[PDB]
Amino acid sequence: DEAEASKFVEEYDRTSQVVWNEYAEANWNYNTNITTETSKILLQKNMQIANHTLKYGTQARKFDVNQLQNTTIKRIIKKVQDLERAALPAQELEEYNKILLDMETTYSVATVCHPNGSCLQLEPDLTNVMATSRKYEDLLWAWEGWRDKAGRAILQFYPKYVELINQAARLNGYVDAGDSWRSMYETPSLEQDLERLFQELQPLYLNLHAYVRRALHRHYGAQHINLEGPIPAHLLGNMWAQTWSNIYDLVVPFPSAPSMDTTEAMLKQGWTPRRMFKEADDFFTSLGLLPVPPEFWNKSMLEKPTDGREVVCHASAWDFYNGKDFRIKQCTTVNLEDLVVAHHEMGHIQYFMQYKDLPVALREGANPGFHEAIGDVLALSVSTPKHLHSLNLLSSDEHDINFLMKMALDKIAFIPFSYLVDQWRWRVFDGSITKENYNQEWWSLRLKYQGLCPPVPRTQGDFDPGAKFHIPSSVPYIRYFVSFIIQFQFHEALCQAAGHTGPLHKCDIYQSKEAGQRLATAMKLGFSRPWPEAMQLITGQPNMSASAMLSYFKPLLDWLRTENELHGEKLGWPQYNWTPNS
Amino acid sequence: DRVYIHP
Ligand SMILES: *[C@@H]1O[C@H](CO)[C@@H](O[C@@H]2O[C@H](CO)[C@@H](O[C@@H]3O[C@H](CO)[C@@H](O)[C@H](O)[C@@H]3O)[C@H](O)[C@H]2NC(C)=O)[C@H](O)[C@H]1NC(C)=O
Ligand SMILES: *[C@@H]1O[C@H](CO)[C@@H](O)[C@H](O)[C@H]1NC(C)=O
Ligand SMILES: [Cl-]
Ligand SMILES: [Cl-]
Ligand SMILES: [Zn+2]
Repeated sequence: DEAEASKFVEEYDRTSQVVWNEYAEANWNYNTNITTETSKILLQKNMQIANHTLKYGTQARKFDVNQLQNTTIKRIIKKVQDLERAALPAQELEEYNKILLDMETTYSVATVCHPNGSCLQLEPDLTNVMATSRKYEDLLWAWEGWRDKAGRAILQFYPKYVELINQAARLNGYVDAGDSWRSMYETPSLEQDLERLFQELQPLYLNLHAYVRRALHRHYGAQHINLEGPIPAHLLGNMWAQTWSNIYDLVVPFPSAPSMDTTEAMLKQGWTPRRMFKEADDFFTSLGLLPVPPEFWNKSMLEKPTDGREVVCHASAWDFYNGKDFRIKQCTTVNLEDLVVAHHEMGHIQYFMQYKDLPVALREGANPGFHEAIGDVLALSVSTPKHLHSLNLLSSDEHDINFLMKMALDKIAFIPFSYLVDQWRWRVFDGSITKENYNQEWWSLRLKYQGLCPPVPRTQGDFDPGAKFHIPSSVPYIRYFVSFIIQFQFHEALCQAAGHTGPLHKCDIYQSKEAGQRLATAMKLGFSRPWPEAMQLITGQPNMSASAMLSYFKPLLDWLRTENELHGEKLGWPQYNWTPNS
Repeated sequence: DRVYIHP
């Protein structure tokens, strides 16, 4: 009956709270200090948490979820029926846990070295090279080097990882791991929805792509850029060419409308990692939202350690399942990019604090895309020239188009990349792409979606997906695609909630209590209701929609079409088989 | 648990 159901849920929540808190401590200890000792402890704590998952998960499966009255209790028990990795037999589980840790450690300690010289780490060294160098061969060195050292080293683990994660998925009632991952959205038409959203943003991407390709042609020379072909993947200012904002100087629509160098400003004016997170905190509280607790500042790792110890540098936010302990771990560099990243991570923390009073089983975003979007929404307002000037980091129509271009280089360029990652992965999980086709199929999608080509031919042993954090880390990626669509939807709604009129891209929601209240009511729901409810509460409607993003960039689309047509650009890459002759 | 970035 209903009495036995709510009793079970209560017991589950009490015990999960304690054991997940213990696991988090062990996880944090490894992530902020990679050693044999901390690795061993984490693997042991994995086994502990799995015994808890198996125990309650087995009990959960005795309940007929669809015979239960209460929909909150229904959602919890259904979720507990999914054991995840704990469904695996003991020895397979320990193998799986070891594989995950080996992949993570391998990625986190990988270096690219000059012969008899310095060894560069991904953050900050190779990131800086990719962002600042305008020398074809130096960029190639970093790009190829990272894939030679990180990508190739991951390959030996990946097939077995795939086999084990699929096995876990099947034992939990899914057909493969991709099926399992997509189900987090509880949206049967997810694939169709995502495809249509991608389609709607093609005109804008193809126009941005063609404009950038022309600018690259001017800088790197006619012998190295085919104006009707894909762009070499090492030229976009980012290791994965996932965001292109670092090549702004090469593409600026109006050089006669120059903007302040934001990095120098931050460095000259004495910005620090701590002050960067404080400014994000200040934006959140200005909306009437919650401040981070005192403990956050005591326990967080907001910069790379100097005692030579190995860490997982990739920015992350941590819920210790206590309602009190929340942390950010980020190897922060003093620049505008990482200020944006800081807001993103603080969005996660805000979400943690908003739903901390829910049962632990419901302490998640409405869907994974929602969790990613929160910080980005506020960052959109932070990014406005108006607001950046108020922070003394920047000093009309030309500047407007300049700004839109700058925003498109991050936001628009990321749409096809964030779509591609899990398109590749779902097909690996479903067996459509085998281990013999891993890399070739990755570059087929890189071409199809992004219009990029590798600068150098790929060889046997290459596993370029391995060189992207989320692949060895086993973190789903489609959430970021969803995030980039919906954050503009959130922006549009919060802007009219704040009374702002005029072009969407000029909106700054700073200090708006009405905008804060709308985000708050949705965030408080956690995972307790289907996501269209949270979507409805923020936006006044229940769908994912590209309309807001299109509206934001409307003036840029018009300007790009004009510019591309007058320069005679072919939109797309008709000569799709072109690769560098170099 | 732990939530990242593009990311
Ligand atoms: C199904 O079960 C859930 C969980 O046991 C019930 O949800 C609970 O509903 C009460 C109101 O009836 C919520 O109280 C609310 O929060 C605060 C503190 O309790 C209170 O001051 C407010 O006035 C407000 O009413 C409670 O938070 C909520 N619990 C959870 C976990 O969401 C629900 O009522 C049951 N549904 C049915 C149809 O019986
Ligand atoms: C790092 O790991 C060592 C064990 O090698 C441990 O004793 C120490 O507490 C950890 N933390 C730091 C900051 O070194
Ligand atoms: Cl790549
Ligand atoms: Cl996801
Ligand atoms: Zn994130």
